[PDB]
Amino acid sequence: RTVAGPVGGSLSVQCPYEKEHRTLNKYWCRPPQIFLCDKIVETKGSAGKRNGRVSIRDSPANLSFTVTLENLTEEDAGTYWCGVDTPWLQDFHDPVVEVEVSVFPA
Amino acid sequence: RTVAGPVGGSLSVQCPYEKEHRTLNKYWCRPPQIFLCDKIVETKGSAGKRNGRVSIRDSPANLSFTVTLENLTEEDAGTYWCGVDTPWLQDFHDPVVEVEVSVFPAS
Amino acid sequence: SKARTVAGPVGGSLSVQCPYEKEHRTLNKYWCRPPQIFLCDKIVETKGSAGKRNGRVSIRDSPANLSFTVTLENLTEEDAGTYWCGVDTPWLQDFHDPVVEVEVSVF
Repeated sequence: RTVAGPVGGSLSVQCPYEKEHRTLNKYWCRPPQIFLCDKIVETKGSAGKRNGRVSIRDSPANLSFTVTLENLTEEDAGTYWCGVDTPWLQDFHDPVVEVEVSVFPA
Repeated sequence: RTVAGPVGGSLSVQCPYEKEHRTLNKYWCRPPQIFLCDKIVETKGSAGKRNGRVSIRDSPANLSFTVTLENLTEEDAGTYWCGVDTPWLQDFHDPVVEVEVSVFPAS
Repeated sequence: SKARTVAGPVGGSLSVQCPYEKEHRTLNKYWCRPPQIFLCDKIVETKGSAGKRNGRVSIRDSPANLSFTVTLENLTEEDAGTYWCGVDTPWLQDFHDPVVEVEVSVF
């Protein structure tokens, strides 16, 4: 998926998932070179739900979660994964929506 | 996931998988390293279902398979992979569930 | 594991429900205060030497519904506290993460 916002602006991405995933850890990360991606925020694991300009909120009742990036900078752009964390060692084998972030001039 | 048992005792470990994997070879292997992980037991592969004190049994109805260790020894402890042998290209290799096996004193 | 609080009145028959997943279906299901060291003292269990019924405690597995139930009769203040809705391999004493960590509160 592709999403775009202006520098200084904000963006949110909604990522859907299936009913059995309601209670699983939900996360946001860049695609890794190792099995585990470096989770920027997550709903249940140790990254925390908020880290600086990035936050994550799960809405099981709608079968989706939303990642929000505040005060965008050019560095925020790029490929990300929004994932639901399943038993697999590698996050690649989770249900993942790939999200491509663009950041344009304000 | 960690499963543990006493020296001389037994344990079994469950390894979940996806519906797509029901018909695939399942395995149990040590070291957790791609290519170097040697399959101790497999459900279809030539390692066989039982290799000494270890066996494997698949239950596609519960989307998991179970590895059993008997007569545990200290050397049985370590990190293992429960693996699904997927016959297609994967950028991060076969899907695996990582299991820490621990052995505690025999009571 | 998952966390559940189960509350009921003193002298009541308290019904603790412990859901689980498909991988746990065939496992022994148990009730116990969490382990002092490695393993807990199984109060009741569905597939073990402990028995499904002992004193005011009894257990019933409902694998079709991916849940088991522990019933506490004649609930007292001393019953409050932390417990494991535990799982292990039938007829043996191995360590698995419990499926539910239960807090019993008595009012």
